[PDB]
Amino acid sequence: PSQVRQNYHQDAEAAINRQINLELYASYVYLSMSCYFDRDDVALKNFAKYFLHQSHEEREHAEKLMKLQNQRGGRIFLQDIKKPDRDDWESGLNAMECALHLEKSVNQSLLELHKLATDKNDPHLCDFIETYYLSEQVKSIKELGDHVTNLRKMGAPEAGMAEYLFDKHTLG
Amino acid sequence: PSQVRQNYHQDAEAAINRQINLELYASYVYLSMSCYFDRDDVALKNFAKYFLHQSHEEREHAEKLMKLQNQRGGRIFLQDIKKPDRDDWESGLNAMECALHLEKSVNQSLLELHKLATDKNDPHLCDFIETYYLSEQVKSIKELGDHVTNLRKMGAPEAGMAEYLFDKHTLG
Amino acid sequence: PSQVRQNYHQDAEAAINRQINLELYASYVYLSMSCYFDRDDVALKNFAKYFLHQSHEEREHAEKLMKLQNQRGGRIFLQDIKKPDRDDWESGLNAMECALHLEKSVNQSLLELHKLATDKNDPHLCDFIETYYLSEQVKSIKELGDHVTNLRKMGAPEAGMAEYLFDKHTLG
Amino acid sequence: PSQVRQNYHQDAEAAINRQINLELYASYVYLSMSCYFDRDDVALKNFAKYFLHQSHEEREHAEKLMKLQNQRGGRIFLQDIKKPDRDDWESGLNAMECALHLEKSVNQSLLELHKLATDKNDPHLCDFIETYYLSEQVKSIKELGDHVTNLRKMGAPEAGMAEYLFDKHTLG
Amino acid sequence: PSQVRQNYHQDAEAAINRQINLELYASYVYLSMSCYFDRDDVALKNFAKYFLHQSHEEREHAEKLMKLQNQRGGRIFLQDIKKPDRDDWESGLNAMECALHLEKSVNQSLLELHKLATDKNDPHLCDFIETYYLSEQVKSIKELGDHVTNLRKMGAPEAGMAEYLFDKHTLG
Amino acid sequence: PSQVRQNYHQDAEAAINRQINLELYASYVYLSMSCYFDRDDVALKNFAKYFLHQSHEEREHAEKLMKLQNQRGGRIFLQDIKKPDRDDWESGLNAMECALHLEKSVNQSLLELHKLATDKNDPHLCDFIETYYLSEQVKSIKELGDHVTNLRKMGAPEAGMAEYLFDKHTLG
Ligand SMILES: [Fe+3]
Ligand SMILES: [Fe+3]
Ligand SMILES: [Zn+2]
Ligand SMILES: [Zn+2]
Ligand SMILES: [Zn+2]
Ligand SMILES: [Zn+2]
Ligand SMILES: [Zn+2]
Ligand SMILES: [Zn+2]
Repeated sequence: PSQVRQNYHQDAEAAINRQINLELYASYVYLSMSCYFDRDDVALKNFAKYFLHQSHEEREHAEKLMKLQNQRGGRIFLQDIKKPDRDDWESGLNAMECALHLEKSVNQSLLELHKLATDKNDPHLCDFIETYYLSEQVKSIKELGDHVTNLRKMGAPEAGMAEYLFDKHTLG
Repeated sequence: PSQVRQNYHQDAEAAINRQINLELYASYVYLSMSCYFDRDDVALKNFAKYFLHQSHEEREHAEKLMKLQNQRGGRIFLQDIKKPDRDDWESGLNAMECALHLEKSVNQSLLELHKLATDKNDPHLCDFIETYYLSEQVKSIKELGDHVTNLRKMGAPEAGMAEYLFDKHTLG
Repeated sequence: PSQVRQNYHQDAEAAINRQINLELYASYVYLSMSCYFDRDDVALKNFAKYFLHQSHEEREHAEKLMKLQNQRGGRIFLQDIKKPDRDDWESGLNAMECALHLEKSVNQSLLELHKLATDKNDPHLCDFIETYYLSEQVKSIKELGDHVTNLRKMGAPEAGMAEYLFDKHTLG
Repeated sequence: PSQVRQNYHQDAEAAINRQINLELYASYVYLSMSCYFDRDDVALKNFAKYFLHQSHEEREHAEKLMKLQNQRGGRIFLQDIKKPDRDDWESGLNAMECALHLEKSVNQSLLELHKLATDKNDPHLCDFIETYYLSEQVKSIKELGDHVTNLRKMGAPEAGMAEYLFDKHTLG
Repeated sequence: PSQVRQNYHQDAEAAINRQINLELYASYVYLSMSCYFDRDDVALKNFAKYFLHQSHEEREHAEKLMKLQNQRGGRIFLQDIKKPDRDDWESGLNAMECALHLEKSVNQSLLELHKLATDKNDPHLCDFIETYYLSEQVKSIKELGDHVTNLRKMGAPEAGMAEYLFDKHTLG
Repeated sequence: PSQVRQNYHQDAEAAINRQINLELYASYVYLSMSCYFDRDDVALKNFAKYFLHQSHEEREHAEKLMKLQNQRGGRIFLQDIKKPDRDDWESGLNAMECALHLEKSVNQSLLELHKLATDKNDPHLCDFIETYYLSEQVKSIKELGDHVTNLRKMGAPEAGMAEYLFDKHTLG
């Protein structure tokens, strides 16, 4: 056992490693979205900027989970980062909806991780999750829902000016 | 065909996708090294800082390659980022030697990519590789070789103060 | 022979003169586009500003080729700058598509010139082209492709607000 | 008819297009002279700087005429820019004398253009010419005559230090 | 083999060592020229300043080639720096012409070195040469050709005021 | 005889030429040492920095001796700069000991030169040597002796951390 390990369950360590992988996967998916929006035939530069920022934030979340794992005496075990479900995100609205789905799944993972930490009476893990991940996930989900709502209202994807003006105004 | 595609061969596109994957893998391996050095039983904070910086630089290299793919009209196809070869890097000297090996493999990949771009008479791809990746890889390999040499001379791994003082002086 | 002439083939000199003429022609075409967009019945001031900037950049590129010709001991031979293929560019989308075509032709000429310089084993000419012209041409082609894509999606030319809003947001 | 056009005769529009071409040609001739003086076997850097400045001024004059054409509702019709009368300008004195001849021909063109605008009772065109082109051409012709006089007195072209010292002193 | 050595041929290493010696020799020749022009019986202070600057630049070029040799894992082997072909450079024009010849020989050496690096498919060596040495050599050769041309026209060496005024104006 | 020559014996001129050559040789040897310490398998960056500084100081000494030669009306005669005694300096301690030996030999040459200048009753040459070279040589020899003493005490070369820590602390 690590000399710093205290009130850290093996299940908590495994769940934290799984969350690390899921946050790295979310970063990779956001990177894919950014790449798609940097294409010449998509050409939505603020969409690409937004999703690159999301990718970097998800990488920061994974690194924070790594720091937590190390601070608690748990051992980080990295896995293959699976490729995103697709490379063609097909629209700004569709990419925003997929980002909403991704952040909802990340939130669900964080929620079951918090449930696990509460089962093991690991108050530091619970506080870490609810302080650094749950509030940020709620904010991200709300922002993505706002983006999806505004894009749907403007008429995206059918309204070709909707995605462009959302790119200029909301994402610029 | 992309409207911007011109003098960009399918083989070059595939090679750049493979290079993007390899740069992402190198970033992941550097992240693993940083995680290992952030452990309480390793506790080399400047080693972890160094390898986190390397991970971020490799991620930036992958992002630049994807920007290149989009600029040339090629389509980025992301793959699974494979798990690093191991999670326990066993020493500062061993981690630096593995980083040397990784950067030499990345350099070899970039070199065969440049060879391919020269075969296809793609001067822009060749210049991009040369100005952004080959010089950087040579600098990284030379720096890692210096690190390995200094750690070996100091007595690492067996000299327990060698890695600590390398951490404080070279990496501080 | 010029006292500075060294490893500079006559064919390289002729190709550089032809590139000078082509870049002067591109400057002239961009000037025509700017003039068209300054018309009262077109009245797209950021389109005119964009194409005037492009004409000035192409003139700078021609002057850089002139400086290269003189630096290598080659003699600059200027030719008639042919008038642009049209004076009425009939839309912002059409002008951007024609600018894309023009920059792709300029890139093709630069690629042929680089191929020639590689055949004559003129490394300085190759480095000059790939350092000052190939990357800039790739960037210009990618930017023009983005412009064309955004204008097409917005609904240009038929969507009369598409060109106006692109003028205001992308080009402003 | 253009919605802004009024008191703008077709002959005035044609004369303005001809002046556009003539000023573009003057810019091209100044470019040729600058190129000649940037040669290694001429090596007169302030002569080249002076004639590049003249080329840019003539380009600005052509663009101002373009702006005038558009402001008046006339349509700019661009023509082939004929190559300069020669590529070897044979001396600093000879290039200065040819620049004098060129600016005097440009002024003569502007004078017959002003005569035409006066015959057609186009006071705005007359004012435009006289405030932006006639005084500028008189100043340019006087400066070129001063340059020619000083170079002739110094002993150019035969006095090889005359052009060098004029380059350093008058043009530096 | 060096731990950093990768895609670095023995012939490339030998050619780099020869170029190091050639750049040190060029620095030594420029030092000789500076010494000659600092003499009381020639006493051209800006000529001496110019050639001392050239000597220091050639020394910096040799040091950069040394850094390249070490970065690539090649071993620097220094040779005797041969004395300059003569100690009396006989005039400002003669020294400028000899400097032109020296820089053209250095350029030819760099060109055959680039040919060698291209034969061995060493893209990093080719890029290093073309970005740090070929453009600088072309600029130096053009500048020296300009100097020789201006000195020849001014009347050097026979015109004793020519070298003095070139010293004051071009070199001051 | 130079118009400036006065109380400057031919033997003093020859001795100063020999001293210029010896200072250039010392600069070359220091450059070799710096190159050795910039190698990946040596990787002592402050040792390389120190010896590069020493080579630049020795080059300044040679340049100042040549300025002295020219001020006195003597003619500088440059010779081949002999290759350094070896390319592999095999340790920081060994390189510092060889630098001590080199500076002691340079000091002995300067002392012989001062003895010669005293024999010829050349007070300006004696003052020049003792003002710019003897004090500097004594300081350099004392500093090199301190470096050698500290390296021997620390346990260099066998103590592999001795050279590293001397690099970081004394030379950093
Ligand atoms: Fe709007
Ligand atoms: Fe003067
Ligand atoms: Zn997250
Ligand atoms: Zn990389
Ligand atoms: Zn261009
Ligand atoms: Zn004009
Ligand atoms: Zn050089
Ligand atoms: Zn010295």
